[PDB]
Amino acid sequence: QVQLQQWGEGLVKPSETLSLTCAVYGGSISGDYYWTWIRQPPGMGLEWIGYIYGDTASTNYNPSLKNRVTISKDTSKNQFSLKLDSVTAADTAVYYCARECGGQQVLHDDDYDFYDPTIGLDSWGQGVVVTVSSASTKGPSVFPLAPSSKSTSGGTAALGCLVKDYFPEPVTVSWNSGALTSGVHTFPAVLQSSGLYSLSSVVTVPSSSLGTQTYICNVNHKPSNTKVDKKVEPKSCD
Amino acid sequence: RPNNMTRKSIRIGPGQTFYALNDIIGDIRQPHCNISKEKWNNTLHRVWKKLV
Amino acid sequence: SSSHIAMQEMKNCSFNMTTELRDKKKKVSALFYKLDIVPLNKNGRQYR
Amino acid sequence: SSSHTNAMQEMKNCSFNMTTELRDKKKKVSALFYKLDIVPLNKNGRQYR
Amino acid sequence: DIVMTQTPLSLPVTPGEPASISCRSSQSLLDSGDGNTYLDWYLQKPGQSPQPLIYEVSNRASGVPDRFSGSGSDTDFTLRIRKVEAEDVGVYYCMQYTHIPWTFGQGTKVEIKRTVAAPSVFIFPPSDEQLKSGTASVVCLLNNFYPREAKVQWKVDNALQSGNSQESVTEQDSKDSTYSLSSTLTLSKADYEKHKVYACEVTHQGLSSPVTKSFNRGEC
Ligand SMILES: *[C@@H]1O[C@H](CO)[C@@H](O[C@@H]2O[C@H](CO)[C@@H](O[C@@H]3O[C@H](CO[C@H]4O[C@H](CO)[C@@H](O)[C@H](O)[C@@H]4O)[C@@H](O)[C@H](O[C@H]4O[C@H](CO)[C@@H](O)[C@H](O)[C@@H]4O[C@H]4O[C@H](CO)[C@@H](O)[C@H](O)[C@@H]4O)[C@@H]3O)[C@H](O)[C@H]2NC(C)=O)[C@H](O)[C@H]1NC(C)=O
Ligand SMILES: *[C@@H]1O[C@H](CO)[C@@H](O[C@@H]2O[C@H](CO)[C@@H](O[C@@H]3O[C@H](CO[C@H]4O[C@H](CO)[C@@H](O)[C@H](O)[C@@H]4O)[C@@H](O)[C@H](O[C@H]4O[C@H](CO)[C@@H](O)[C@H](O)[C@@H]4O)[C@@H]3O)[C@H](O)[C@H]2NC(C)=O)[C@H](O)[C@H]1NC(C)=O
Ligand SMILES: *[C@@H]1O[C@H](CO)[C@@H](O[C@@H]2O[C@H](CO)[C@@H](O[C@@H]3O[C@H](CO)[C@@H](O)[C@H](O)[C@@H]3O)[C@H](O)[C@H]2NC(C)=O)[C@H](O)[C@H]1NC(C)=O
Ligand SMILES: *[C@@H]1O[C@H](CO)[C@@H](O[C@@H]2O[C@H](CO)[C@@H](O[C@@H]3O[C@H](CO)[C@@H](O)[C@H](O)[C@@H]3O)[C@H](O)[C@H]2NC(C)=O)[C@H](O)[C@H]1NC(C)=O
Ligand SMILES: *[C@@H]1O[C@H](CO)[C@@H](O[C@@H]2O[C@H](CO)[C@@H](O)[C@H](O)[C@H]2NC(C)=O)[C@H](O)[C@H]1NC(C)=O
Ligand SMILES: *[C@@H]1O[C@H](CO)[C@@H](O)[C@H](O)[C@H]1NC(C)=O
Ligand SMILES: *[C@@H]1O[C@H](CO)[C@@H](O)[C@H](O)[C@H]1NC(C)=O
Repeated sequence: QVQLQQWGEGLVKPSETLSLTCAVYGGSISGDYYWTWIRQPPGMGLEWIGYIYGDTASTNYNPSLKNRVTISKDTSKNQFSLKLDSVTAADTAVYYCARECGGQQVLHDDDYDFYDPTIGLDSWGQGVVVTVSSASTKGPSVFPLAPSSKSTSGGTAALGCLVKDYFPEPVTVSWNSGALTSGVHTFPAVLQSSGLYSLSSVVTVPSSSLGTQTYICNVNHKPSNTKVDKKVEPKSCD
Repeated sequence: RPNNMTRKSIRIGPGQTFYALNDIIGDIRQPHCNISKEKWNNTLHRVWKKLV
Repeated sequence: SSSHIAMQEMKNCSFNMTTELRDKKKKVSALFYKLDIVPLNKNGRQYR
Repeated sequence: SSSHTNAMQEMKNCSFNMTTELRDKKKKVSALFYKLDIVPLNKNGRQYR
Repeated sequence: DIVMTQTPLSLPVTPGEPASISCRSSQSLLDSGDGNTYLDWYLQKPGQSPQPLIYEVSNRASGVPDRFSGSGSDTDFTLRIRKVEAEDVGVYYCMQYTHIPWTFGQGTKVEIKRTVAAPSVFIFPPSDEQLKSGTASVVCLLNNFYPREAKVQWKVDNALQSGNSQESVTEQDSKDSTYSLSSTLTLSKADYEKHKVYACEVTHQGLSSPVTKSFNRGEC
């Protein structure tokens, strides 16, 4: 197989051009291989974008995007790239670069001339997250999901932290600097109509330890370089 | 033969197909034949009497 | 693959064969009973 | 051909390896085939059968 | 474009039992040019790139265990797992590449089947720090429930809400095979202060009757 290491700009403004590159290690980009680009919209199935043949310059594209997609290869650098113009919000997805072994590998000094390995997309890239949004990078807001008598069931109290209005993904949330892991659930983020993200990181602990053990959530947002430590305590009935 | 088998078509050449075996559906159970014990014992006893 | 006679009775096999065009060989595979294949050498990897 | 430069898409010039009288030797021969008698193998439009 | 139908869209299977996934194509996948049936199966494990499982209907990939095995002639294709294991959880896609464009299936989400468990519901009223920000969000949390299906209805003074609650579901837990759901309801300041009682009502198979958890604003 072949290691495919891909990079690119994962954050593009609407109506701009998305440029991704996939590098080939452990193999040659010139051959009977179909270098393919495939994207997965968030929460949907896989979708095929197109490919470029290794030997010739024959390229095929998705008919839905045939008038915007352009796939090129650079045999000197052993890389092939994807360019997608006039991107919209529908072009947010995770983009994988793959390789499909063709069915007419050239055989040298053998009884036959060609060889069909019966292989499909055997090599896949790690994927690149692409978000088509005009919103600028923004710092997260950390709010305390304080435990209460309403959040107790059989001596087990639920608490957490609500992280809202941050962009772009991702945000790493831990508890007690990673000391607390049991019962921790970090729900997947959601996209509101404002183009931001929000998610909830909750944890279930025994009620008797609410007043003895200090609970703090560490929220990190690398794109905006924001670190917030929020302490969660039961609401004060003043 | 208890198990279902799946066929596979391989192109021998022009208009020639070779139907091979793909896999076995479900856990593998050996084929066997059942013969009534009493009836077979009686039949063998009778042929033994004739041979005697 | 058996749960566990009928365990060793069968063998995975991968080989090359001619396609419809007599200049290209395609790597195919099939399941063969061990009664239909005879080992070539003593290493127990190649059969016929 | 010269006239093609001047229904010439009805035929193609196909070159293929043909086994000679010796089974261990091949010769690159050529022929002209009507497009109705050949179909593409791939979608690259270079190799037919 | 060939339309590729995968059934079932969700396949809960307990380890040790066989599983079967079926995939149908609107046209024959037998390529006329070279006679190969171009159908592949791929497994996208949670949070990983898709990986090859089966090449061209039946030819197993490299490193794929013996339990996986595909079949099918030209329009009905089946992927069978002889003995499902806990490491086979993921999404299975059937892809055709006989005709341009290549079309994947909907995707079968194979998960682990366990006993039905009722959710544990908690309510978190918006805090005063969020109160100062001009917006408020109330989350109603369901913990360790199975099946993943669960209906969350927000009632505001016994008035149903619509188009204002967003639901988030975690993936199946690797330890107890239970899901966690959280529905949040976001409202402005006049909208928060205009109403007093707030509740989230949950409907689940493991609950005999809908369970409603409520809080009154200004009270603990
Ligand atoms: C009928 O029978 C004939 C005779 O057998 C047969 O012709 C053969 O065609 C093949 C395919 O073109 C020829 O293979 C060429 O071989 C070399 C490379 O192979 C050398 O090195 C390998 C080890 O790596 C040795 O095993 C081998 O023996 C050779 O020494 C090159 O000339 C060709 O490869 C280049 O071009 C290919 C297509 O562009 C690329 O896939 C490949 O990667 C190479 O790219 C190079 O050139 C590119 C530009 O052209 C450039 O972009 C790249 O960077 C790079 O520089 C090719 O593979 C084989 O030699 C032919 N045999 C003879 C005797 O000439 C027919 O195919 C057969 N069938 C028909 C229908 O006619
Ligand atoms: C069906 O048909 C296909 C196509 O012909 C066959 O696949 C070929 O199988 C052979 C035998 O396994 C492969 O040859 C092996 O390839 C590997 C790479 O070797 C290459 O590179 C080294 C330099 O690094 C060269 O020395 C060598 O000549 C090759 O160019 C290695 O696994 C092997 O080489 C190593 O081992 C041998 C001895 O074991 C030493 O002599 C070598 O020096 C080296 O240490 C070997 O050469 C061949 O590459 C395959 N072809 C293709 C296109 O992949 C299938 O085997 C055949 N049958 C089946 C059942 O599928
Ligand atoms: C030939 O005869 C043998 C018995 O000598 C038959 O095997 C037996 O078949 C019966 C009926 O299916 C099996 O009973 C069932 O087995 C399982 C649990 O083991 C379950 O389905 C049922 O609860 C029931 O008990 C029995 O186990 C099986 N084996 C033995 C040793 O008795 C065989 O089916 C016969 N074959 C034919 C072609 O008639
Ligand atoms: C052997 O290969 C030939 C050549 O590819 C195959 O002939 C092809 O058969 C298909 C059958 O679906 C034809 O498609 C049909 O074409 C027209 C519209 O173009 C229409 O009748 C149908 O809607 C369908 O799409 C295809 O055109 C035809 N190709 C040629 C060049 O004639 C043949 O079927 C193959 N034989 C076997 C046994 O596989
Ligand atoms: C098979 O059937 C024969 C029928 O003759 C049985 O033979 C018996 O043999 C014992 C001594 O070996 C006698 O005492 C019995 O009277 C015989 N039975 C009859 C009905 O004649 C025999 O047992 C049967 N079974 C086997 C396993 O041979
Ligand atoms: C034939 O070749 C000439 C010279 O390259 C070219 O100008 C002409 O268009 C060609 N005619 C065809 C392909 O019919
Ligand atoms: C047959 O299945 C075994 C078990 O998974 C696998 O390791 C082996 O490679 C297969 N045989 C061939 C010839 O591919």
